[PDB]
Amino acid sequence: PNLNIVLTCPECKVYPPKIVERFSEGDVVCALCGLVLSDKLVDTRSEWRTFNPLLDGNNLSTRIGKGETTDMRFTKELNKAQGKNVMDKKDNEVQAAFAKITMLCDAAELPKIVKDCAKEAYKLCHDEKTLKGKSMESIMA
Amino acid sequence: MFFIKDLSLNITLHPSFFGPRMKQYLKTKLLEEVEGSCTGKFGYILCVLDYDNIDIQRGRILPTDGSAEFNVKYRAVVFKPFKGEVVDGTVVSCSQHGFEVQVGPMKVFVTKHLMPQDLTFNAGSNPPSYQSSEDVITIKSRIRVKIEGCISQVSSIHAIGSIKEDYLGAI
Amino acid sequence: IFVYQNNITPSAMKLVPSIPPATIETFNEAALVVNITHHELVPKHIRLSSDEKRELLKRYRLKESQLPRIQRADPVALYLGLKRGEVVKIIRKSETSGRYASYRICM
Amino acid sequence: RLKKVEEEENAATLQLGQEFQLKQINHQGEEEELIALNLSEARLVIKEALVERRRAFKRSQKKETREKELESIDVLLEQTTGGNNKDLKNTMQYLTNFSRFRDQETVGAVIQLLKSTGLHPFEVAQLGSLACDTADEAKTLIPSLNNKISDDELERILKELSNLETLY
Amino acid sequence: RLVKALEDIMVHYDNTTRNSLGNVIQFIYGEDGMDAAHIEKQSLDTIGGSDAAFEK
Amino acid sequence: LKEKAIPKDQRATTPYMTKYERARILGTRALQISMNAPVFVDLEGETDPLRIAMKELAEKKIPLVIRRYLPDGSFEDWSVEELIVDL
Amino acid sequence: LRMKHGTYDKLDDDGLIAPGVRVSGEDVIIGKTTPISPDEEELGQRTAYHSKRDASTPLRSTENGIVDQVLVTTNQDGLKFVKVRVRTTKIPQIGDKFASRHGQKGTIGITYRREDMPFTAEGIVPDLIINPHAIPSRMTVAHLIEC
Amino acid sequence: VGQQYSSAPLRTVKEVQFGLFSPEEVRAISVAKIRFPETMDETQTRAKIGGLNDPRLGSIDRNLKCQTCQEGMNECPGHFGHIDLAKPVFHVGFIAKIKKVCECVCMHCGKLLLDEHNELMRQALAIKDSKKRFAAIWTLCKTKMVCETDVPSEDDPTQLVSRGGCGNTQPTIRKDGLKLVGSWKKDRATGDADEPELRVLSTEEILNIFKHISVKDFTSLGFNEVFSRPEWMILTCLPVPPPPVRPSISFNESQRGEDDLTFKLADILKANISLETLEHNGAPHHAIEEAESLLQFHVATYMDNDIAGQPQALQKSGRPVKSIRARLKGKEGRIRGNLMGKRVDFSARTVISGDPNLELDQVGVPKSIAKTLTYPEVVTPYNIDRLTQLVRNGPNEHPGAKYVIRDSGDRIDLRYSKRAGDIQLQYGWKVERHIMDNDPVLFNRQPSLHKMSMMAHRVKVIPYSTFRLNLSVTSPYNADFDGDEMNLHVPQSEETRAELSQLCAVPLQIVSPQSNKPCMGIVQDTLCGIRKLTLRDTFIELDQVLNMLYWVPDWDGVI
Amino acid sequence: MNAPDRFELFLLGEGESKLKIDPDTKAPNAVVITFEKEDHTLGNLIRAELLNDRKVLFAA
Amino acid sequence: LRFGEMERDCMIAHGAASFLKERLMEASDAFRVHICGICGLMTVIAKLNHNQFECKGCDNKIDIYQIHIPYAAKLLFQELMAMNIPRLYTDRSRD
Amino acid sequence: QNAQRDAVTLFCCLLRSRLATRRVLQEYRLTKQAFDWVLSNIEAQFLRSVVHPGEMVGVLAAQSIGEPATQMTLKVTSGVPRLKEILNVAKNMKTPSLTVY
Amino acid sequence: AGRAALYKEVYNVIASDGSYVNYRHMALLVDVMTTQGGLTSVTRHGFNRSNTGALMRCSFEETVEILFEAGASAELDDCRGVSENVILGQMAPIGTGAFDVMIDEESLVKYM
Ligand SMILES: [Mg+2]
Ligand SMILES: [Zn+2]
Ligand SMILES: [Zn+2]
Ligand SMILES: [Zn+2]
Ligand SMILES: [Zn+2]
Repeated sequence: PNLNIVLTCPECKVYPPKIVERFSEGDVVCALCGLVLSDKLVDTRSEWRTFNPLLDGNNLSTRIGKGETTDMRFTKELNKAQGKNVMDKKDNEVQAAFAKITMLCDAAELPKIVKDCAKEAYKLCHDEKTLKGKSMESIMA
Repeated sequence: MFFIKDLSLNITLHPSFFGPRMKQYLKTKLLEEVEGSCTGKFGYILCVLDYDNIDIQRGRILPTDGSAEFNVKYRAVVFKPFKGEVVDGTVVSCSQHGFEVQVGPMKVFVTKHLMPQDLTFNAGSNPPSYQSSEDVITIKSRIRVKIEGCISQVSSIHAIGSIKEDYLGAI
Repeated sequence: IFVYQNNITPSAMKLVPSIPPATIETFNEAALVVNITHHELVPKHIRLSSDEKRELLKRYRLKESQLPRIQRADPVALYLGLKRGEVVKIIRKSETSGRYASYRICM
Repeated sequence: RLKKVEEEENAATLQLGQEFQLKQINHQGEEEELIALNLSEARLVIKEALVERRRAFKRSQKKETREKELESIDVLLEQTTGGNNKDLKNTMQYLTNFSRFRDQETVGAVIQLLKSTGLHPFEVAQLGSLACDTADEAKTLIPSLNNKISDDELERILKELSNLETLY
Repeated sequence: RLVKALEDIMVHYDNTTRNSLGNVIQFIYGEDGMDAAHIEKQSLDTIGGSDAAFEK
Repeated sequence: LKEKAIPKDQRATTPYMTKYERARILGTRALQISMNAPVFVDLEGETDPLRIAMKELAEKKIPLVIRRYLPDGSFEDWSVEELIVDL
Repeated sequence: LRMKHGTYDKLDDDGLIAPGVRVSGEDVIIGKTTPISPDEEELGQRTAYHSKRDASTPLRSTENGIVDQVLVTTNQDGLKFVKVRVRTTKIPQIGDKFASRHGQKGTIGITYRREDMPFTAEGIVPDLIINPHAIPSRMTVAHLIEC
Repeated sequence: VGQQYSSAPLRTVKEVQFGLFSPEEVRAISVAKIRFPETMDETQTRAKIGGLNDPRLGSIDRNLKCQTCQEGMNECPGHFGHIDLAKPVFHVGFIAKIKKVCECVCMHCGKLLLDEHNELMRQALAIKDSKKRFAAIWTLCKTKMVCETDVPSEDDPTQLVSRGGCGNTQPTIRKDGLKLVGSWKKDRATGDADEPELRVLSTEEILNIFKHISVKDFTSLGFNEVFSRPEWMILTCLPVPPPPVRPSISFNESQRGEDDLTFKLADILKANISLETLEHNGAPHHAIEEAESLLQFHVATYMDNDIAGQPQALQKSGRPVKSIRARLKGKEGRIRGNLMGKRVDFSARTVISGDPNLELDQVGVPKSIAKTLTYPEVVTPYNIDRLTQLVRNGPNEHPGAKYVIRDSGDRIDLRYSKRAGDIQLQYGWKVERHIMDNDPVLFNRQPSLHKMSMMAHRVKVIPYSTFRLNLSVTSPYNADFDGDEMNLHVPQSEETRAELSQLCAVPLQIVSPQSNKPCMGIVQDTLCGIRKLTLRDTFIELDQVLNMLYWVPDWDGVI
Repeated sequence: MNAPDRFELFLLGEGESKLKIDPDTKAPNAVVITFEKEDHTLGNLIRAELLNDRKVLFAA
Repeated sequence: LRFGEMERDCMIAHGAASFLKERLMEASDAFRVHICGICGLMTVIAKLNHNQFECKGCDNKIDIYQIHIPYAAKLLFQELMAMNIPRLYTDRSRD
Repeated sequence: QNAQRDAVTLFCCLLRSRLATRRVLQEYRLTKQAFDWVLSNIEAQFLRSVVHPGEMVGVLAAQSIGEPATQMTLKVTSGVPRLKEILNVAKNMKTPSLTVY
Repeated sequence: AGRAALYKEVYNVIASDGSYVNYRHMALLVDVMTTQGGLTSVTRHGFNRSNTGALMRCSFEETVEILFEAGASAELDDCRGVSENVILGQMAPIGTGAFDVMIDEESLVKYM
């Protein structure tokens, strides 16, 4: 099946077609022919200009604290009731080791690059019988 | 089977055809998009009745386009492919797992399971003949088929049938 | 027509809506010490027969609910004593044409 | 509105469909009974409509022998309309192949009889579109008819229809 | 708020001032059916003066 | 039900064609004249569809009729010839 | 892949532009390329067209200056980190907005040369003329006193 | 493009009808059976796992799929899927209504407390708009926390005639948190029975007892059985919306940064599977309560995050997750910012300056703006040559075209178009061309407050980019030239051009409808000059008067 | 873009004349003339001296 | 640019309804869909290469219409259904 | 018929006041011809002066009340807050005065 | 007398300065505010909680609550409102929309 679409001018057909993008018009044109192909393009840079999941894995990270439009006692209730699913995933250990290496790397005043590389190194193996414990110090170091 | 009823149609007309003589022009348009047509609600639409004193009399200009909309009321003849009774159709084409009977307009097919198992079908026939006593598939091939059900879809009509009954397949 | 000096105990007014079609109406003298209609902000009110009301509906092509309303507990409504489903023509002294007509429904 | 399933089969024990039921109302407000048709009656009325519209075009530019008739109405059809009506060619071939009477007068006499009998319209239209002379065999063909009609009355109508119609 | 509250009021061909549901707001529009523009502050010439001056 | 319409007599709506349908019929006639529909009065070299429609109204030949909706749903009709164009 | 039509000729072998050249509206100034891996970066889901997924930075679409004083130095942690600067001349035009020291903001309507600017006996042709009606309702006496 | 013509009958919307979904309705119309909380990158590349993100629903881009209905992207409207919950849960949009109706009906019998025998509620049933009847019923049935089998004696002379089903007693429900507790005082011990059953009412039993209500009870309570049922008013099977509602923003540096609603749905499905595994295996009956409370909490949060301030329920990072109420609230949440008003096309925006050489219906437009904007024309016999010439010009000098539109949905861009002199420009086509002169166009000043400030103008193209308008029209726009800015709006068809010119044009709006005197006039400079010129003590000689007379444009030629 | 510069301020008509001779239709023997690439510095002079001549009746 | 509420309002005050509609479609969304003639929902699967318009759940292949709508309104209906709520009936049924 | 008669009372009264016969003969000195002319002009203008059916009176009124509330100012309450109270009642007093004659 | 006093009051307020608006606008505001038998402030609830179209009523900032009420009561919206016709994108029956434009074969015949 593969569901895939390749653009092709239905009146030139001479190649995988030499077309261009008119980004200020949101249109694609067969540059050899001049007929528009498809219209109303979707943005590709303002979405980035508007503002790590791969290191944290498939499971989605959540920094949950306290807000402003609620009482302090209800924020304390939120902090007490938000800790009901810290044992189902192995991601609890993943961000536990991540917090530990965050402490260690930023204690060693290392760059963010080094921090992310250590995150990757732990994430790559992260669970094996070749790991076999080793007090977490061996594998983190 | 064929039916007669008063029926309504809504038709657009391009503004280029706003000439002084358009009533018979609309009658012509009614002719070639009523005659020879198929739907699901009324099936195959055969031909028109009541050619005179037809009911159009008024039309509205569409807002965004100069097309003028018209409503047409007319008597006509259609076909209603039923289910569950006998028709003596003719077969033109055949498949390996059953013949395709053309009872008038549509092409009803009978599956190789919908033919009786005691029918002595021989695959070495041109067309493959599912004959036991007399119902040999020919150019004529008058075969008494019962429509198990003419399944209705978008305007492309299809039906299913079988001959697992006495004098079904037999005339 | 019944006029009370002061308060009515509910036991002495629970059976006011008894004996249809006879209707009983209650009034305080304090509510009746001054005629309401003689106030100059209150326009003229008149009553509609059922026939001419039906004529009105057939002319202006309304259906019975698009008229502006008037409460049952309104003072002028209680003054006239009308009940549900009646229409009051209102003549008030307009300023762009002088005299102007309008209708209400007692719903 | 409630998605209104309403499963219904079409048969001759007054088991008729909603979409084409009996009592409709026509657009002027008068009641519209269902028009079911015979095969020979349809064979007549297609010719009636064809000659009527042909004479209508004769006035427009001014201001029963089946082997000739099928090809003649065919060339009349591609005089104005298109050649796409191959299935419509199949239909009047079916009509002239299996319609119980070739002539108009036998059909007219049968309908003149049925207007006095007052039978069920779809029932007798199915009977007329069928071309058989054997009432008990017809009852074995359609058990709906077998349950509905007595064989004696079925044959007492079938023979006085069968002597009139052109046998094949 | 005000323009939201008074949107759908329409003068109709029956010279009534109706809402969307056809509820009647004015019976004849504006108590006169007269437009928004073609109006001047011209003066009535019968109110004023004396009785004697008026009859003069 | 009861035909939801009116006879041409006792039409109780003003005979003065007003501005909104002025604009509407000018726009529509402009669009047909734009799409190569048959014009109904002679031309004098003018090519603007809107001005063509303006003159065509000026000597009153518009092949349109208008339908006014009373608030109930019943409707009158009028022929654009039988209106009067003063504003 | 899907790189723009910025006509990348103004760049050089080290992917930068040189100072002192001119740039029009759509000229790119910085060249960037995706180092991923894992994307089957030149062996899959793209032809060659090697590994671009180009992240180049074009100039703002309107202005057209001259590239001046480009520097590169590593960031806080050590990367390749680039700053360029472009310089433009902005002559006054019709719509530009000037103001006094008294809240008389306004813009240029049109311009004239001397030969139809009004002129005094010594030939001091004025720079600019503002309407008198901005005086009384604004009540800006000190402007006059300053003049 | 031709938008892929379909033979479905094009009609308009005339009526719209609300309601709720029955769970069988949503299960029937759903396509997918979303079960995997992970969405994307199964191995871990593309063609995502059969959980979220199109096994069989709305595709992402450039893939035809849309559950194999092939409308690329920009015609597939999305296709719904659904999930199944372990337990029924509430609806924050109906919490208070559930409380009111559970007050209203007797549980265990499932019938109304008051039944056509108190004359007061008889006439309360009689009166109806649609819901004041319901509120009257509710406030009449606050009391009598016991259900009865035979109350009515004074309906008859004294005969006590039985109608009721159960003699049970009702609690007094206390709304609290996201759940409902009862308190059956019930007063039927050997003593006073001072034992209120502080029992949290199960969603399951509320669902069952709501299933045990009559149709005529629905009509009394103001429910439409074919569209609105109280047992439909409890969530059991939950629809999901396709990715066109909640698109992965595709973060446009290297990543996706995939969005908020899908995060919340992943949470929902995670809590769902946690609850059902905890149930299916050993259930010690002290994780069940908080697990279902968390499930109901999270679906409540996804529905709304603007609730009574006991939770806040934020994600990463400290910005709280926006729910649908936050997406639809006032000030640009989907109604005041995308339906009632919106961005448009064919518009321009500059600053303005006066000009005493444009009459009122004219406006001066820079050549740049008139080169950017356009307006289609249909090719007639009348304009064939002019449009041919104007195409032949090309899109760079001003009186030229930009696009040609053929009879089918074609747009050949004139910019690339190396056969530009070779198009013969047949009839019935559309040529999309620059603003020529005296085209009608609309004109704006924010903030518009009254009937003016949308008035129309003819266009005279001028050089030296800025707008340009006559001084007299200044005060209706309420706009001095201190740096203000206007807006342009080019109409796109003949109807709209015509009605714009015949209504919104300036010269037929001199008299202000709001205050029955003209809103125009002449202003500062010409006013001062006209008083200066009209004085008895001044005079003009021959050469000056000749030049002035020639300055008057319609001057008949007599001195 | 197409905003004109100062080249067209005084360079005589490119593919064009220097002046047009168009007859008025509102008075006997009247002509309007359209000079271009010129302005007051010629127009005022021509008008004044032509008015100084006696046989003319109107010049502006 | 922006076409806000007040601009809409004063266009209403002019009464140029066709211009207002033109500005709300062509300058913006202008999306097409198909709606079920019985459900009144937008679930219609439209294989346009084959003119097939099955509406599962309704289970009909006949009563189908295409309409024209703002895309944002389409969206608003999508999440209104996601809130478990909007039948879109193509003609009158009250009179 | 009754509504039409009662809708033009002021206008016809003014018309009668202007075109009283003593007044027209003494002051204005018309002719028969100019008298017919002024009658036709009054009729034609008045018929041009009626409300065109089909336009948004409510929006017109709303804007015509809204905009001069913007340029309005701010013992007794007045101004913006009084307008807000009387447009938003809110049965609160702040000046519950009542004049007695 | 209530609406007369109210008109007197509003005229007093808006004519303390910046007079004058025409009478008919003010009268229309008074009448639409009093045409229910009782006074009805234009609030988030006052005129908003009438038996009026759900779409215009949710164009006024009580949006999800009033849509939930509409879904629960399952009521029908007539789409004779401008806001409904806008958000459904059809031309409202307004000004130029207030009628229809009908072809005439008869006059077309008569004008060859
Ligand atoms: Mg409503
Ligand atoms: Zn090409
Ligand atoms: Zn799809
Ligand atoms: Zn009970
Ligand atoms: Zn459906």
